[PDB]
Amino acid sequence: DSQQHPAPEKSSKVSEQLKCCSGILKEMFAHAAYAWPFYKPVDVEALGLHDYCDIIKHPMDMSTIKSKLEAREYRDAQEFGADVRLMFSNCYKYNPPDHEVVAMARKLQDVFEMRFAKMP
Amino acid sequence: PNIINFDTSLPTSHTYLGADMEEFHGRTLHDDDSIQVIPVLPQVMMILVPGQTLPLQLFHPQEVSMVRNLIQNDRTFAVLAYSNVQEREAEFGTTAEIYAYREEQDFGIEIVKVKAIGRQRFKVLELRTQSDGIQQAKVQILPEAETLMDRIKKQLREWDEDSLPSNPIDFSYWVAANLPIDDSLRIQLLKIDSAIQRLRCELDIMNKCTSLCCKQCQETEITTKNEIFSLSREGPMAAYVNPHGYVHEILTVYKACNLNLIGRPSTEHSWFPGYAWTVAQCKICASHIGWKFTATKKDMSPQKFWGLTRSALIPT
Ligand SMILES: Cc1nnc2n1-c1ccc(-c3cnn(CCCCCCCN4CCC(c5cccc6c5CN([C@H]5CCC(=O)NC5=O)C6=O)CC4)c3)cc1C(c1ccc(Cl)cc1)=NC21CC1
Ligand SMILES: [Zn+2]
Repeated sequence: DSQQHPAPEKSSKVSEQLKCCSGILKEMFAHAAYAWPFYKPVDVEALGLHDYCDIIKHPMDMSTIKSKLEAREYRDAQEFGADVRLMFSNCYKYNPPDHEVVAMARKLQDVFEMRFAKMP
Repeated sequence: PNIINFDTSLPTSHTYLGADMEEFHGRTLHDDDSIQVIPVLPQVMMILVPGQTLPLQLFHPQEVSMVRNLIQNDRTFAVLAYSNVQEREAEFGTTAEIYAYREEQDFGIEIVKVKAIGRQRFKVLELRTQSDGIQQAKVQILPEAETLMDRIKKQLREWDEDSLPSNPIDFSYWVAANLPIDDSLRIQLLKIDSAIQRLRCELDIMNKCTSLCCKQCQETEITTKNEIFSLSREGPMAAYVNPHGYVHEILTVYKACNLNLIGRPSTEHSWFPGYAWTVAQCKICASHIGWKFTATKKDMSPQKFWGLTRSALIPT
């Protein structure tokens, strides 16, 4: 029940290869069928589930990743790919393998792995 | 085969895009063999036939600027027919006229949603890239059988159950747009200036028809020409646009095979009001062929009708 930092104020700023990551995010954001989960921060009171945040200490969502990509918070691409991978990994812990959400995430993770192999 | 409680007019109105749009009823028809300069849409790659309706949605700043100039001047833009989609090479095409326009500022980003109907066929003569990178094309307008319509209408009735136009040129285009054929045959029919030759070739093309499978793995037969039915006034194949801006040409069939349904039914952005969509994908390649539509009221006789994207199919 707390939003992750979308933009900082004291960090340095660099602009290299993060433009390519914006094209990757554009392919997943808009694929778009299963993007509406993991779009915005997971909402525990509306879902009724009062155990999600206790199971997953770190909250990562596509929109948070987008806001950090615009304020140039990331100085290295690795931190982004780690954050995207963390979003998928968290889903696989709370949800069982037969759940549809686990099937949705797999398709996105396949697209993400394909596009992140054309790094410049 | 079943009765229809659905209103064929509601899908044509395109309520999903909006409802309070400005309407232009003026019509402009250039003279045959005249030469004209027409700007082209940068993202469209479909092959439009005269009388077909194109729903559009544009986000990019260079694109809204062209639409605003078009409304002030003659409201006409060109949609080309490319032999290779990746390439920008084209030879023929059809003009499109905006009859509906709406501007919207969503979160500070200017949004235009327009609806246009194709008017006249043309031949590309030259295409230069504008200073803003939005190519303008110099083209030349191209000039343009009761027993024949009978045989076509007879066979068409065998495929599915006065909806068809009565005029010759109007009937030829209807068949060409709604036939389950390859886009190579669409270009060939467009190149045919006369209506008589076009109707005779449509009869030959429809008699020999093949089933459709998925384009990615080409291993699962999806549907046949006998399962086709028309849920809209335009016909079985009509064009609809998704919220992000990509236009889909959807084929409405009554039954399909080899497709698994993922998720729960939802009504958000439903191209057919009154119905809910569930994503369907191939059991081999998992290519997300189309969406299956489930009704929300028990009074609608077509409770379930499939909706397939033409882009993911290839005739066998
Ligand atoms: C993350 C996480 N991790 N675990 C969980 N979640 C979750 C998080 C959030 C939510 C949630 C619930 N509600 N909302 C509330 C958030 C809801 C956001 C809005 C969702 C609907 N809009 C997006 C999809 C649509 C769209 C988009 C792109 C293209 C096209 C279309 C439609 N479309 C076509 C389709 C065909 C057609 O006819 N027309 C079209 O336009 C397209 O071309 C547009 C409408 C969000 C649930 C979950 C779930 C979950 C998810 C799904 C399901 Cl079945 C079951 C459970 N499970 C958990 C708790 C364990
Ligand atoms: Zn397949």
